[PDB]
Amino acid sequence: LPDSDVKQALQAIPEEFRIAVYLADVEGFAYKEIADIMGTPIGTVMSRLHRGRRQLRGMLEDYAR
Repeated sequence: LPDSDVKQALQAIPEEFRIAVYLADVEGFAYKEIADIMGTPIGTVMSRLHRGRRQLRGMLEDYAR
């Protein structure tokens, strides 16, 4: 999306969602591999990705002057 102003949006999000989002959307990991990394049910990984992307969307919307 924007610049690596991303590390900075992401850091504004709770740790749990932030890691799911970084791993999925910055690093390109598969939800099943992220479930291994995080040691959580894949369905938990998905729920954090949704909450996490929800917030994120909320920021780049604000970044519409």
